Amino acid sequence: DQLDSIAKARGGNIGDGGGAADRVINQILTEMDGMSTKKNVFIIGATNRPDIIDPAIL
Amino acid sequence: LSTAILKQKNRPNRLIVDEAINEDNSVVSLSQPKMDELQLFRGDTVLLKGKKRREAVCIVLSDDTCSDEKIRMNRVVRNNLRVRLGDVISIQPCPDVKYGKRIHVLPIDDTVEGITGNLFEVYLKPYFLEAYRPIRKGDIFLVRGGMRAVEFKVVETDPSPYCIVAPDTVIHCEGEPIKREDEEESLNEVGYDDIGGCRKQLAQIKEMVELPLRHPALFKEIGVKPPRGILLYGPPGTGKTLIARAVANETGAFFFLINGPEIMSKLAGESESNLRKAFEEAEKNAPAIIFIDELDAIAPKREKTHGEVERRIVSQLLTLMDGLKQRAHVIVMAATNRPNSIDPALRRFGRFDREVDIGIPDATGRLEILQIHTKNMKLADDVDLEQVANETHGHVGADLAALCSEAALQAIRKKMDLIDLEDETIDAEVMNSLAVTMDDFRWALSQSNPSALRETVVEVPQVTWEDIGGLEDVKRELQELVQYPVEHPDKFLKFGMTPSKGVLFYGPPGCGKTLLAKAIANECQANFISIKGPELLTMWFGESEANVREIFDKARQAAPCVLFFDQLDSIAKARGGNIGDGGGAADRVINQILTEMDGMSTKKNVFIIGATNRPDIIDPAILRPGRLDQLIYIPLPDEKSRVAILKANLRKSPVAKDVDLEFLAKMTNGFSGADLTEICQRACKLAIRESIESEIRRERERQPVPEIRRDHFEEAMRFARRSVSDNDIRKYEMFAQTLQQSRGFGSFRFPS
Amino acid sequence: AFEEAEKNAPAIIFIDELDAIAPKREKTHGEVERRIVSQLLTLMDGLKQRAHVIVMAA
Ligand SMILES: Nc1ncnc2c1ncn2[C@@H]1O[C@H](COP(=O)(O)OP(=O)(O)OP(=O)(O)O)[C@@H](O)[C@H]1O
Ligand SMILES: Nc1ncnc2c1ncn2[C@@H]1O[C@H](COP(=O)(O)OP(=O)(O)O)[C@@H](O)[C@H]1O
Ligand SMILES: [Mg+2]
Repeated sequence: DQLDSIAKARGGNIGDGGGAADRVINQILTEMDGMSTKKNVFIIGATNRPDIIDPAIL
Repeated sequence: LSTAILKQKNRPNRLIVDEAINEDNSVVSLSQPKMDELQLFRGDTVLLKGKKRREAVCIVLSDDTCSDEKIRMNRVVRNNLRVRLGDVISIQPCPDVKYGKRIHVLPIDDTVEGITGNLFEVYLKPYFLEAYRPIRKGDIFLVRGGMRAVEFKVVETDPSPYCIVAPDTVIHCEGEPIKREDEEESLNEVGYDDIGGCRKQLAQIKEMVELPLRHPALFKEIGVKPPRGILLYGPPGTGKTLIARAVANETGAFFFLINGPEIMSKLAGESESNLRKAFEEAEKNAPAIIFIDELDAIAPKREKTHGEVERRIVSQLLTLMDGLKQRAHVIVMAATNRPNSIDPALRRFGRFDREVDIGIPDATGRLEILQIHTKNMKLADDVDLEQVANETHGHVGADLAALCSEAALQAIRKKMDLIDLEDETIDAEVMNSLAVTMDDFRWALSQSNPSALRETVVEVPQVTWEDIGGLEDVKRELQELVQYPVEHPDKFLKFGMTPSKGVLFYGPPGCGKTLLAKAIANECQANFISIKGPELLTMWFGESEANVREIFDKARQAAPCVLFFDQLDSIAKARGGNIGDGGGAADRVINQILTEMDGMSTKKNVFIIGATNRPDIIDPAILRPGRLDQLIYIPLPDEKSRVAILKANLRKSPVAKDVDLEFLAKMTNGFSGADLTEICQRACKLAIRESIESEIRRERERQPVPEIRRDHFEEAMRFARRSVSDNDIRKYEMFAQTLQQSRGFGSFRFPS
Repeated sequence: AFEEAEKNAPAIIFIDELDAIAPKREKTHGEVERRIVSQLLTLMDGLKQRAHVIVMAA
């Protein structure tokens, strides 16, 4: 719920919590599609403003 | 079917305790029809069972005035069975009771203080002479005689535990005198009745712990094993330890208590050694209940715990609960404030497999707690416990007990000044004069501090609806929105739709937006939490949003609670304002607020009120119905409202009849509530120098007037100015106009 | 001491330097002071309160 909070285009600000916000997105990217076998896990995201979401996630 | 254990049904043996007429300590009276139903004969001996596993033996007789559902017995048997008038007991025949060979009885110290005569001849011989009184080990009976009645405790019988005191039975009273405090502890033993407000939780715990022991053959036939783990979680002071003690006392099990911090040991291997010793002692004392206080401290998550000792403690606990060797007939209970801090392995089946939530007491629950705590105390006719329960919005059972104790102390303070204290003993008249009244309880309420929400403590401005002038429509809607869901839950259930819980106040400064909120805190019987706008924000990365979750979690726990946001524009914004707002932290706080107000969680009775000054910058998602659905515009007071504002401020201060409040309102076209109040302050402040001159004139003649005149008002109006400029006014007027234009369909009517 | 105080009712028990005999239980390197604190708790729960004796400490 409210996916736009953790999903961001990255590089939005020079300092955003020391880069932890951009680093969380990278961790999310590998979990959805990385070098591991896919399971029956369905990811549903409800966003209110989808224009700020990272293009890699979509 | 969840409350199947709480229910009871009529049975022939069940009999209501009734007052005695002529019954002594050894006989009971039963009506003839039920004696025929129970096939009991007059003069037969029967066994009576009471609460907390107390047994008594008495002779059954016939009484034509006794009800078919009632049994007559004196106060001695009632104390023996630990029951009061109206309680339920079971009666069964007690055959094969033989004549006693030797019985040992010991008197109570407080009944023999100053008694030096031979106890046997004075008390025991006349009491047992040719009476054939049936007695049981542990029985307490009172015998009249001598200068003072003396109570006795049956400590030994032959045969045991049932015997008849025959003429040839040897009766001796030598031995150590019994101590009053020890008997008082057993009398005041915590039972299921002492627990109040946890009917469903008590039901679940009963079915899990006590039901398996009572009917084990049922579990053997159904071919399953009862759960052996209990996890009680709730706010501190809620009564989890008291529930555990009551369970262990009423059920024939030994209560063993373990504290988390004291288990901790710096030495390697000592802590799990202590755990093993505790479990072995509990196994020795079976049936037993193991209770662990603060399981979260002793057993955190192993992956997140850097300390080796705590991890080894968790592993030892896991092995103790489950392993190759299965523990039998042992129940482990734990109490923790935060259940999620416990290791996930400890939440598995077979080890704390069931978790029971002990929530903050309800209004009726806290009323029941007050009734339980005040049963021993003396209560006047003036006092109403329901009023005390209503005024205790967020108090917990421990807080209620402290409140009662402090109020009794306040009664002592009331009576201390009467005594001159020079005497070693107080005169009996002052002793009888002392009593507890409602005023003591009110003083305790003023002094006491709730523990559910000691963190969110703030002074109460103490504003009343009479203080606020005008806004009659707004006053009614605010009162209805809080009172209807709580006072009439069934009305919404009948219509089948949930109530609205969102209000936003927007208007020019000084028009009473936060004044209305302060009046809500007093009149409503709901908790009130006030949040200053930027109070929740934090420098750290994820702690700004963690504060938002904590606020909404506390409000959910203390439901019904009113969550008031002052200057809501500070934390709520249109999102995407700038990239320098803490690296998107301001945007991220809004998203956390959105989920808390309306997400995938059950909606509790939490009402959110926001007082914003500039509403156009607020996020449109916040103003969506379901989060803040009612938008109320608080404008500059009109001529009718200004008269009410002037009258409201002036009711307390005496005024001259010559003053025309209506004329002031007409000239004061654009003044707000604060601007008028400034005129209120200046008028009283003016001529205060003349007030000293008046009293100085009194001193001068030895060696200005309660009502404020028309003249005082005229001077004050000279300094009066309008704080809210016309340019500011237009901004609020435009926003309210958009709402009317957005809806369309002016004067909507269904077609005929 | 407690028994003698109970005998000489009314009595006042004053324990000078209570923190000395019973420091913080967690901040201890020995079981001796821990058992001191535990026994003190047992006796404090053991007060009669019908013998009208109370304890104070500084
Ligand atoms: N309708 C009113 N009746 C009585 N007093 C009022 C009224 N409106 C305002 N006041 C007075 O205004 C003062 C403070 O007003 P208040 O703080 O409630 O204003 P507000 O509209 O919430 O403004 P802001 O958002 O700038 O804080 C108090 O002295 C209060 O008595
Ligand atoms: N449901 C309740 N009914 C009656 N008394 C209660 C209840 N809950 C708490 N109390 C009071 O709280 C006091 C002890 O609180 P305790 O149970 O030790 O808190 P915790 O649950 O945090 O251990 C007791 O004196 C008891 O009277
Ligand atoms: Mg305000």
